[PDB]
Amino acid sequence: RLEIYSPEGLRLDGRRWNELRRFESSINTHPHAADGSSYMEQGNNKIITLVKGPKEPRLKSQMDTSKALLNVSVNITKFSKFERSKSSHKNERRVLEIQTSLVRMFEKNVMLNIYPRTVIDIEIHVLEQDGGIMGSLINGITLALIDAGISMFDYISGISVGLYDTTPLLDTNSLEENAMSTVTLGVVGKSEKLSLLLVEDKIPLDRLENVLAIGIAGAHRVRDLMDEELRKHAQKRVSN
Amino acid sequence: AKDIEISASESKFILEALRQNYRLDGRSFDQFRDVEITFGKEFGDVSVKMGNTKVHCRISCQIAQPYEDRPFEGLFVISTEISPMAGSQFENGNITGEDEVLCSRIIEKSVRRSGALDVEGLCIVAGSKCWAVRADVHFLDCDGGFIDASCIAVMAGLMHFKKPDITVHGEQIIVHPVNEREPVPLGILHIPICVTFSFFNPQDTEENIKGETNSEISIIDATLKEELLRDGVLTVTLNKNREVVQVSKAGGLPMDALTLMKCCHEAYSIIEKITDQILQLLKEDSEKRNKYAAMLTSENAR
Amino acid sequence: MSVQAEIGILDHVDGSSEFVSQDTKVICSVTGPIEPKARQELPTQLALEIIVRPAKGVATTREKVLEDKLRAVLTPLITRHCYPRQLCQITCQILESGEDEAEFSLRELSCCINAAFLALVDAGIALNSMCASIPIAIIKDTSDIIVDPTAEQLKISLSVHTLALEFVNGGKVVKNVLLLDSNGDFNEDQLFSLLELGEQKCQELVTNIRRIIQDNISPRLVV
Amino acid sequence: QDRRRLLGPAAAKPMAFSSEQELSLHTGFIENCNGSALVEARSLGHQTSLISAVYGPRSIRGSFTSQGTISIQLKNGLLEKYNTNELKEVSSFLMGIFNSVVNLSRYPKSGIDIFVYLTYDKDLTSQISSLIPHCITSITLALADAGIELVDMAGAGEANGTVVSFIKNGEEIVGFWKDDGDDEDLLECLDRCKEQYNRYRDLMISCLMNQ
Amino acid sequence: CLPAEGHDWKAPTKLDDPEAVSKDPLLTKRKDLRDKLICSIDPPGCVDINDALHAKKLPNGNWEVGVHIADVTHFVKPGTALDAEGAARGTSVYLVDKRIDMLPMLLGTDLCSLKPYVDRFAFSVIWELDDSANIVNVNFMKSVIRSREAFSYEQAQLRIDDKTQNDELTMGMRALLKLSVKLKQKRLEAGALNLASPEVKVHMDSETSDPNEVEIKKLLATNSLVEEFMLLANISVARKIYDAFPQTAMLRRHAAPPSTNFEILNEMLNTRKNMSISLESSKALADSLDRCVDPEDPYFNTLVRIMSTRCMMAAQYFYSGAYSYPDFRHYGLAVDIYTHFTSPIRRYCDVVAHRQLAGAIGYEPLSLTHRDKNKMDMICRNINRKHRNAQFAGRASIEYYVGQVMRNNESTETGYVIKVFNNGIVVLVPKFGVEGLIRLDNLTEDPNSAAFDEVEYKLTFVPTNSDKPRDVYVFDKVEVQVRSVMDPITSKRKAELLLK
Repeated sequence: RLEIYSPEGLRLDGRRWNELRRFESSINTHPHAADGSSYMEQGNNKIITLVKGPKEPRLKSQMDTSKALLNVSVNITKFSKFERSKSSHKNERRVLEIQTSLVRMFEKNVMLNIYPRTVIDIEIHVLEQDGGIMGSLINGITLALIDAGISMFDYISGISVGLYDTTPLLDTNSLEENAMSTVTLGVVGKSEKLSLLLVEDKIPLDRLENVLAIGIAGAHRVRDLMDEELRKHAQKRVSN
Repeated sequence: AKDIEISASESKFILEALRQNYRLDGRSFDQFRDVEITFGKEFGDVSVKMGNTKVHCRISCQIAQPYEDRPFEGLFVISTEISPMAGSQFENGNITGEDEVLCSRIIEKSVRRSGALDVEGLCIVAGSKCWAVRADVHFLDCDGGFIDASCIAVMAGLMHFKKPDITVHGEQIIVHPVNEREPVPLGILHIPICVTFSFFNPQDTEENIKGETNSEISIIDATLKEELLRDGVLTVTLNKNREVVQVSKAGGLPMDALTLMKCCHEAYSIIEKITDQILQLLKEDSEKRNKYAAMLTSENAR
Repeated sequence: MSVQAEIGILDHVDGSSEFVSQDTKVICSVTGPIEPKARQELPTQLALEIIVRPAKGVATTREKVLEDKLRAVLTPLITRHCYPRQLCQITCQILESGEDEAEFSLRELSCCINAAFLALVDAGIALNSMCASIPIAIIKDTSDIIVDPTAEQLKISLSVHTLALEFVNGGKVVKNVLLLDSNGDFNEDQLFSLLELGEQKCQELVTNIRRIIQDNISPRLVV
Repeated sequence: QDRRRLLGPAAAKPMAFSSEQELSLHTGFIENCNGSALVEARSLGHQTSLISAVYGPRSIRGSFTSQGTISIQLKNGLLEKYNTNELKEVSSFLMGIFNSVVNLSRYPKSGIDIFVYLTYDKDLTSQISSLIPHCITSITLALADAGIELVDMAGAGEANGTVVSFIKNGEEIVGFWKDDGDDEDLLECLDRCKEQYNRYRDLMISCLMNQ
Repeated sequence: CLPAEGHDWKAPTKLDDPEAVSKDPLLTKRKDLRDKLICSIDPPGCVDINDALHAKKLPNGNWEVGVHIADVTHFVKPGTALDAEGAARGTSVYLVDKRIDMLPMLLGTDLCSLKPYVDRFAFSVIWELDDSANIVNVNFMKSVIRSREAFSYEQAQLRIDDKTQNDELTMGMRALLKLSVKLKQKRLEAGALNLASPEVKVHMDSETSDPNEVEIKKLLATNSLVEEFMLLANISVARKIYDAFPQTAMLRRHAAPPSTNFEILNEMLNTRKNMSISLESSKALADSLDRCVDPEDPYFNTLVRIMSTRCMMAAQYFYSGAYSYPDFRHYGLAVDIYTHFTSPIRRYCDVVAHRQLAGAIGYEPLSLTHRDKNKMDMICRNINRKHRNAQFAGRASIEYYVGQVMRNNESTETGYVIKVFNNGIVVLVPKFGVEGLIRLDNLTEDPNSAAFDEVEYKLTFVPTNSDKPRDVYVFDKVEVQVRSVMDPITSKRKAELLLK
């Protein structure tokens, strides 16, 4: 059922084999009760992030002399699908799995060293997903932390590649996700060193280089939008 | 839960042992401990021992309702619930449960998401009746090696496992005893075996991240002290067909694609070896189970 | 075979044991005396928090009923006043039941009790007395007692009985009965028959466990 | 099934299916509790029995709190079926009345555990509106028996699915509920419920007078 | 329930041996006979020994023949686990290079096999035939035999062609070939077509459970020799068990053709060549099939014979609990009472009949299984079904392998068109016995030059690698091959049965 690609370079969205999806973002969506915030659109993956804190926790066990405690809560509401989510997801392994992955990864990207006896809570609310969602969530975090003034080394940028045998298709939707093996990757800074590589499906080892190499280019392309967005915003609030 | 408090001197010492190119066990960085597979007196009981790390897996099946989204598949549920027989930092089912989730999730990503156990054929009646296969992985001793050992315990457990021969008429399933007729073994599509590379920094994060040098100490098959002390990890899982089944990388030391793929290539030799070891061990236990079954063959020549 | 026991097999835990009784196979660890949780701090007493986890599926309500049964027996076995304000977690993992878990608990329970004794011997925690426990059924076919029954014999039971007795002054004078859980129909003349037989069959089991611990301890401790 | 409780076969499903009142009070009839009350109400419509038990003042140390607090559990009857959320609403309602009636200042670091058992409700002929007089009668009695301070006895009527609770002899209102009553009932109901409150006031005082 | 001796077992010499009278205590009722020469008459490179036979002369001018059937009743008892297993399988299924055993391997092909130079238990049916071939008497007993040499059909054939071995086995075999041609004439006389011909034999159900071949070929006058002696031993048994109990007797039959299959078979022969066959009696069939000959195609008799046996109803095992004695008809074996006991190794029915026969003579008691209706009837149904599927499967197994060999030699061979459809023909290849559909579709250049007359049964298409139309008649020669052609629904080739 359906074409996923053709020799004529089209899809049923109509993207090209190294074309990105619609990247829209804007920052400060809660600038009255959240220390930094950002809204992230990639496709129809509609992600809002708030950062609340740095703040001291009022429980002593959450206080830590050596670095801040970091909490990343991934909340997925009941209207992210096309239908009403019948299930409880805020108490599921799939979501705790994403949590454990984002936290350990951003824990090293963010300097928590310069915020001792602190707790940071990153609060990530998904409004819709239409797949390519695992790389989209990383990107929303990255714009929230830079807005909140929380120091960092680099931008991690998430991007997905679906391999249609030898044909790597950069960025993904619901069809692409459900009809072949998808790779999800992140790079930190303009480095070739990968923070995150996540594979859920049979990807051949012999072709393992082809999907990552195009993805590390594809990642650089996402990162320059993030800078452009941010400096267009910072210039605004330094003119006034 | 209560955790092990090691010294600063321990932390220094184990790094220096890697830097000057030895190991505590007298191993090499690329050397995996010998896994011995002890098949039970029942189907799907496997005792899996790698040196001091002792893990068990027992497989059970039951008749179960498919789920709403895809009722044309059955169920694989992995309990990697852990109780204190390795420490006190694991207690009372879930109490933190970070490790529970990760081991459970990777084993699912290996066997159900990719395939390494047939799921289509688990439907006895589509949309009504299916097998549910439950892997309950219980560690009794641990000396690191956590994911690697658990995986081998899941696949040997499943391969030795067998399930009631069933006859359907309508929706009535006549369940047949395992002395009455011979129980049927599960379908296996692939052999995932994990190899967990534990990455240790000789520098600090800041010098690592915009450096490009590779001088990172790559070790597999960590000890208990090593598991705690690792700055980063790559868990990569392959099958004995040159395909990567699953990768979990998410926190710890970053790595170039070439170095990651290096890792994969090393693991690819090591998993044929474990797969081989597993094959010939299975055979020799099977020969003893087959000893009068060979006599009573109904597949014979004309 | 009948029974086999080993100690010391696990190395990371304060003490451990492997108890096998035919088909039934229980491996045990005692951990502690260790630092109490605040909810399991008791003033003059060592705390016991026992966990029984079945091989097939995941632990439920059943294992709490077993925990209570185990806890009853173990509270006068372990010298409570030996450690005040410390906890001991005894974690008993069943590697094969080889029977039906909801229906019969006769072999399962007897095995746990013995693996707990051994593990505690390896652990070094004070033990006033020797405890073992034996499984006793009655089958409907002859309408009579069969001692130390197999899996098949359990199926054809009308009733089933475990006894545990506390062994002093040469490990051969019955001090007390720490358990006698008699489930199914019985009338009194059977029950005193189950004590009588019970006595002698326990004392053999005590001999065998006694023997095992000496042989396994003796190359370790040398002079 | 579950790890905390036995729930039997899980693919199994339920069975499909095919002053006008007298309140007589009782207290101090069961023990392991600081005070208890029993309210049985009989009416043409329906007969009902409500048990209450109040546990504590309890100390809740390891923190200093400005003043005490009240915590309300409603427990689903054994012959009445309700949504968990409605029980929460009514718990929330009753808490806000009791907040106003119980004086809380004689007791630092306090939590009080109130249990409302809505055991039996039976029709011979919403629903949750009707039993609010009876809950308020029960719980007050219990706070009185235990020796918990109170501004006035709390008590209410139900006129036309509308519940109004008063203290001080009908003078002050401590809560109002209207759910599926008719528009503009206000005068009829307040007049009618005042009668009811004054009538059950004295009943509670006379229960407390046998002890 | 498989006996522990069974790889080293020999049977006793004495029935007063210690061990022997504790193993079987029913042994006093099992006659010692092992001192009379027996020999076995089996397939070349036999898959197992199912039988042994002898014939000896009495000086009083009788010839005595004994059918020595393998005894499975000392090793297996009814209601055992082995029995239950044996019942479940119901038949032994011969395939092309797989044999699928009904009993375990060592039980079936060693123990119960009547090996040469080894003493072995048998059930003896021993019966005297006068020279003109009429049964003088017949005995049923249990026994102990030995066979001394196991012959292949060929060796048995050559021992008939020697005249200078004048031992009992040679003289035996010559008299057996003499008696046999009379006995066969009786069956034909009463009213039957030939079934002993190899060609007929392969397209019909087996009498002994004989394997269906790789390539069908003439088989020997020794193959024909042992068919009749078994037939009459089966008939002797049939009558006995009916006496033993008349409402739960294990039986077998086949029945006359339906009207419509026969009517349509004749219609094709009628229009084609104005040749015709009869449905009066099985005698009138034999007379009419005899009279339908042409030297235009010389396989003509052979072919109508085959067609008649397909339209005739398949063998059904049954019981006398719901049928009466006039209903036990056979329409080619010309009997009104029948069973099959030939080989209780291969066939479950033969073991049912065996136990009933052992109980008939009081060796055992009659078992409850064989002396009430409904326990008998359920099993009869199952085992009946299992035999049809087996026989069909043995023919299917031949068919796809001859598809391999036809393709590997790349041969073209003489077949006959048996059915003619509006977009196909069915070709019978009777040098191997296989039948296959040739799809016209894959063998035409255009589907719209297919000219079919249904009243005459004759097709015409224009072939691929011809430019002219080719007629294909029903019942005429065609040169058929198995050859790769391109798939219409794939992008690769597959080997199909096709004509030039």
